[PDB]
Amino acid sequence: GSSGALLFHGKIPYVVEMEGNVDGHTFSIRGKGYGDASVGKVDAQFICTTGDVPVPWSTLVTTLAQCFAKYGPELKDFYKSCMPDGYVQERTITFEGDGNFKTRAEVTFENGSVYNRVKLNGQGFKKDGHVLGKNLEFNFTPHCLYIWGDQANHGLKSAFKICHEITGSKGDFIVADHTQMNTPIGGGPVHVPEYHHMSYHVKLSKDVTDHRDNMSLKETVRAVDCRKTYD
Amino acid sequence: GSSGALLFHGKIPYVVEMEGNVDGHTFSIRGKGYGDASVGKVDAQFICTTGDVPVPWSTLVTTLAQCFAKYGPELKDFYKSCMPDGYVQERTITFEGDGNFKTRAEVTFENGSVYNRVKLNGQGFKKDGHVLGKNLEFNFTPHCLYIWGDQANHGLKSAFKICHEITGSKGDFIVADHTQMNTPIGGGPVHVPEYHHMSYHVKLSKDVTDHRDNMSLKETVRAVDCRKTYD
Repeated sequence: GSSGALLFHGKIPYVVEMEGNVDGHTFSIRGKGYGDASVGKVDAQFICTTGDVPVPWSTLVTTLAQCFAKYGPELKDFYKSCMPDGYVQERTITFEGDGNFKTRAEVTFENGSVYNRVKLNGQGFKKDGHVLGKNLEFNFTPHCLYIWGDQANHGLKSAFKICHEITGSKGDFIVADHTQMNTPIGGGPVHVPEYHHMSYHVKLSKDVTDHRDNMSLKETVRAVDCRKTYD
Repeated sequence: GSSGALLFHGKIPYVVEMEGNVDGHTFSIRGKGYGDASVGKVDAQFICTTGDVPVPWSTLVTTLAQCFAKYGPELKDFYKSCMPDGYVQERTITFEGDGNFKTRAEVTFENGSVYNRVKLNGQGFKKDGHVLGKNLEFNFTPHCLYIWGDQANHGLKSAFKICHEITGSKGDFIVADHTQMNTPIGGGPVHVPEYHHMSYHVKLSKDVTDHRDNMSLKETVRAVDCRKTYD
């Protein structure tokens, strides 16, 4: 496919810088791992350098690199066609019965590696709700995303749902509703996608020997040509 | 396995009884076809008896039988487990920047035929919007549903998105946000579900010899064990 896709052969380091503010509580996070797009794998470790995180780690997972997705020859790959100059990624995330997050990322290739530099602002949460009351499990369900093209901006649009399990229930979930849009940083030719889906499977872990608040993960991510494979 | 499921071998006939009211306009639709649950397929033809539908046909498809889905041995099949007595299925459907549908349906097994009898009420639409203005294509995309358990009430919960393409844009979509709850009608024992997904692929047609406002469809539907398949 694209000449940007040349940069993703083999395993490549991944570096994350996040700044956050949820109803007055501020915090910074740093992450380090790798991605291998030939199989759609991402493996990474995260630490909060400022103190404790003010919300459950699972609500931050979607904001903490769709360029590592396994894309076959039959679909256009927007994310890698933008590389190395990169893309801006923006979301609004709205919690069932509670507040919302707004996010803005720059995702680029620099110095042999992928950088995700992202800012998060949270507003309108209940002080006794599941979020600010830290009442959600340290785990994660499999998801399916919807993706299509915006020919007017030579970009990408996406809409999906994410489920979070309630601490002290078993099989009761709230929903975080996701809307998203992506725009190129450079002015050069890119690949604008057509309608398709993307599967995610995430597993979370921790390390008790590190005294800082922490989280690790492993994920598998594939593009799905659903106009053909759901027949 | 469950006693309901044996009612489903081979082609089983399907009847639909639907009434609507969207801001001033009452209307009725009657449908007939069959479903074959061993391959997950459904065929059916629809007529509007009162005149022309006052919203585009695409917006009505999800309201117009999840008992015809292909379930393999590895997952609990709630819909089939309820039969022959049936279940109640209620939804709220909220359209991006416009109004909403509330629907209440009863789904039963009677004389070797499945019956879907359903009521729909619509409120808060704009006269110049894509819905009341009728400005959406006569076509459909593949979708993916999330399904889980509500043990407390021996019931089922579901949440998901549906895309509708805007006429005269090309490639741009509006989203219809769906929430759903199902409750057994009878008293027998049933299979409460666990977290899984369900795939859909739908194709619309017309019978152009016929003078009444009309629509046909064919569909493939299957349950998905995502905790293993997404790995």
